[PDB]
Amino acid sequence: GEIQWVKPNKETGRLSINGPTRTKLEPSVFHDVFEGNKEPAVLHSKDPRLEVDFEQALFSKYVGNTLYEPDEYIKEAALHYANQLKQLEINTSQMSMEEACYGTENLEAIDLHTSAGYPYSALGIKKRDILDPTTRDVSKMKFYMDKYGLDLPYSTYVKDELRSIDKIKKGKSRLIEASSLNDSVYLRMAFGHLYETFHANPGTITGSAVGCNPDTFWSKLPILLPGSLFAFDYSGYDASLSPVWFRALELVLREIGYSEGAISLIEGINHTHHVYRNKTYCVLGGMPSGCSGTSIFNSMINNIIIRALLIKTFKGIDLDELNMVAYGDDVLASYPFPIDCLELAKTGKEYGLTMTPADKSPCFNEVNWDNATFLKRGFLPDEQFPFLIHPTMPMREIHESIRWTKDARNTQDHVRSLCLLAWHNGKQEYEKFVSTIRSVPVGRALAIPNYENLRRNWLELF
Ligand SMILES: O=c1[nH]c(=O)n([C@@H]2O[C@H](COP(=O)(O)OP(=O)(O)OP(=O)(O)O)[C@@H](O)[C@H]2O)cc1Br
Ligand code: NI
Repeated sequence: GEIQWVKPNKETGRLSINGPTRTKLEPSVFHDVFEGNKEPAVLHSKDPRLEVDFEQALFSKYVGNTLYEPDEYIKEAALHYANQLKQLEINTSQMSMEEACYGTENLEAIDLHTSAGYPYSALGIKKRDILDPTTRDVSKMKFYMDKYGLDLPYSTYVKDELRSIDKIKKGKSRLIEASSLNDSVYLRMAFGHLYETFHANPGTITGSAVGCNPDTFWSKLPILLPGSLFAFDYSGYDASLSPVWFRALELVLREIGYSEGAISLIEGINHTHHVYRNKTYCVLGGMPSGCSGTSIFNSMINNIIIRALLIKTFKGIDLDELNMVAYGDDVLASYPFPIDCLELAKTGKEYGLTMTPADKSPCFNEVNWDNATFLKRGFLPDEQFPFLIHPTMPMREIHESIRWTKDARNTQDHVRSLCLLAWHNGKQEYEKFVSTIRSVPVGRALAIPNYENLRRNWLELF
């Protein structure tokens, strides 16, 4: 990804958002009860805690594009993953508007709680004005789609979220880059069935863990990834993807039987316009970050990357014996024998992708289930039933999260949510958590769920 040009809104004629540049995250009742050092992210250019220029720090994620066109390694990788998909028999025919907007059993309805994007968010029009789940009416959508058309700019804004104190100083906030409701609807009409099958089939056929339920899916992973595991963290994955990866995704999409009309929508993702407050700019390469109607494609592209890195680093490596799942940038993969992570990372460097192995370290050793991280979570076999695997969210993260709130009226719900995460760390850990909560009068007034009861309901999921 790389910005091509920037122009002021006055020049382009694009509507300005505002924004309401103030954090909604306030310290919660447990702020000083628990330990942590994460504050709300930097929202405006004038933030007192800034070390650098904010606006230019924001866009330093676009490291540039190295390759524009698939070489022989990328094509072979795209074909293998394409071939592997075929067994899923993905329905390539356009999904109706009604289903794309209001949901099926394997595809969730468009979230009515997010902004509708350009120009709706700028015009005060929100999704509730257009969509109604009770009526399931699409005529008002077709109307607004008629009015504004497709290929609209992505309304871009800073994500109001907790960040490390280092990222606040260095000004590395994260952007929500939201597509226009119009393009969401159209994209989901073209690829809605693909999303459906993917959602319904987390695992090694799809190569995806998108929409999985870590509570149950965790136990399936050791079986789905036998032999020697490998994994790593990407640095700025989304913005580091060059147009080559979108080209390779087009190849994959064509090979599984998509029309050219549907396939031409991928260029609208590769080459994007954005509006950030009162300046508009053009991005070539790079996956738009904000929304989730982009998660599946990221996971697919990652399935291409991993394959393309393997066959380029190791002559005559066997792609039929690779197993992987990806949720965006996050990848868990395995192979019959171990793989040099530092050699992959240098092959990835050729394609403009920053990779550092998930450890210290500076590499794998060899990274198996004990230290294995996926979707932040670790993997812990159940004490009594070792074949059942707990997803372990690190207490470190849970502590950071409890110390802040966006709405003070939501302390009960927010805590329960964290408890549903916490207990997987074990009975000893959970007691220590709940007692620190009950270390304060407000905590003792709360309905904190019982350990063995939580375990009970978990067992009943198997
Ligand atoms: O709303 C959102 N949700 C979301 O999951 N991302 C995801 O974060 C990634 C970029 O964010 P980092 O830079 O904070 O973490 P990294 O690990 O990639 O870099 P470093 O930890 O080495 O600094 C992107 O590749 C997206 O996949 C981005 C946005 Br925006
Ligand atoms: Ni452009």
